[PDB]
Amino acid sequence: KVFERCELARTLKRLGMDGYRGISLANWMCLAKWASGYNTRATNYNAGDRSTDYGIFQINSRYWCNDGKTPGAVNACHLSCSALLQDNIADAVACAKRVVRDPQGIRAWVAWRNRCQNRDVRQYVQGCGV
Repeated sequence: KVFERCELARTLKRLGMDGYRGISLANWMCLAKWASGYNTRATNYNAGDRSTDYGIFQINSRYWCNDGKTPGAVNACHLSCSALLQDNIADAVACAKRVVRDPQGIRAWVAWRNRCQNRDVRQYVQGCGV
């Protein structure tokens, strides 16, 4: 599923993402936009280390979810990577909250550092009623 911008913003708010570990909804929106284009089916294989990023938040198979084919997998979210390809993002959200409980927080995602950090991200939530 490819979410519409405001549809996703409201969904994330309902799921408790606004202000989670000090991270504003706009920051989460900026991440989803650049990581997957708000697409739950997005996958990207990293040939170099043989890991794959899954779903709307592009969560990596080495540290967070298990796909069974990634060497050195830890499966911190205790979830099958398959759960991150559903139209329902409840599982992706639960796992994204786990990622940010580590000290690095949202900096764990390069996409956020490259496209969102130190920029004005208010645009991502404007007019969504959140």
